[PDB]
Amino acid sequence: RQFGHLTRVRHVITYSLSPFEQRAFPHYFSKGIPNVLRRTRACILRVAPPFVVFYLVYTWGTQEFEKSKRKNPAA
Amino acid sequence: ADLTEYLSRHYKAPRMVLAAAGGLEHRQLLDLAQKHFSGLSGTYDEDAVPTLTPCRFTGSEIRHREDGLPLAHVAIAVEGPGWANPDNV
Repeated sequence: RQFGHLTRVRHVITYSLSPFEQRAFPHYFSKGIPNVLRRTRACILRVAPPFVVFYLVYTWGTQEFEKSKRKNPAA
Repeated sequence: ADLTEYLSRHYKAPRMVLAAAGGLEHRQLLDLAQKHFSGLSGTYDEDAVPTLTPCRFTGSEIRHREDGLPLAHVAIAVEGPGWANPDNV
């Protein structure tokens, strides 16, 4: 698969500008931070709820380990 | 209306040039130009003079993909030299 026998495409026009004339960082503090906020809100409902389950498991494991370590009779 | 305004705004006497070449005399063409083209125009309407502002060679690309064609056409172009400089030569 080299470059030129891929597909058959009509009806398409691509416009693009030189890399020199458009600037390096177009509004990198006025678009990118609301953009990554939208990215974060679109993912943490499907990523975050397992890891808090793991954090609870970690706390429970260390806590029950020390409680099975400690004994307390009375005589 | 718009054709009227275009005709009145551009087809004006100081920017038109009567050129002839061949078996004729510059006497005779000056005579016939004085007989016909005199009283043509020369005054703009509401002082609305068009003027060439300089333009910007941006530098970019457009590709129009249409695979239902037998051959492919490519053009690539760079900056303008203008007219006056010997860089044209």
